[PDB]
Amino acid sequence: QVLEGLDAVRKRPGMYIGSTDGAGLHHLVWEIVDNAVDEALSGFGDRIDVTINKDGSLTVQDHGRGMPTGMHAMGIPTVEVIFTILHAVGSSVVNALSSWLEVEITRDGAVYKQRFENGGKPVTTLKKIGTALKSKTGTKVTFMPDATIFSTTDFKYNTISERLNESAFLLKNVTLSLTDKRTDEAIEFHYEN
Ligand SMILES: O=C(O)CCc1cccc(-c2cnc3[nH]ccc3c2)c1
Repeated sequence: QVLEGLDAVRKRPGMYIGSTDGAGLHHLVWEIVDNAVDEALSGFGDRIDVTINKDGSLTVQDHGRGMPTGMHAMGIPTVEVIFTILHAVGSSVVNALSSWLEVEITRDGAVYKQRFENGGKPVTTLKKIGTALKSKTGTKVTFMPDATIFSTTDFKYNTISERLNESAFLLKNVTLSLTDKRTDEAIEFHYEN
């Protein structure tokens, strides 16, 4: 396995997300949502909340275990390695094709955050920003797709709604929600079994 930096994704985005049109834009959403879904499939977290923010960014929040908060080699946070090294893998690809991205992790009574800008360059380390109840766990990822890469940066409520509905049906017993702050639209899906 040859590891690569995020420049490899930015120079050949179609290789990783298929295209740079609306289909490619939404593949970014699928990658972030699918990580939360995978956690829930393993029994960690029973709701996944997606928000299309007023500024055009998108947030996915889950209540899974929380991504690793520890260190890799050289005092580099494990989360930074996940978001900045291409193991060519979804997280790093989204970061590469975003003008900014924030990851917030809650676990063990602490809330941590790291911010990346301009195609995934870290502008902070993983820093403790606050506290929470010891029971509270989860990951929140917010990203702004890079307008210099995509021909459209407009997330489509109906497209995302449909995908989240399908994911809720396949998962069972997990609530998926979508809120659009541009229009105030909102919906929730949950299938009991
Ligand atoms: O605490 C441990 O030992 C396991 C940690 C642990 C191990 C593997 C995966 C996760 C994890 C969790 N939430 C996530 N949300 C999106 C991706 C993602 C990954 C957390």
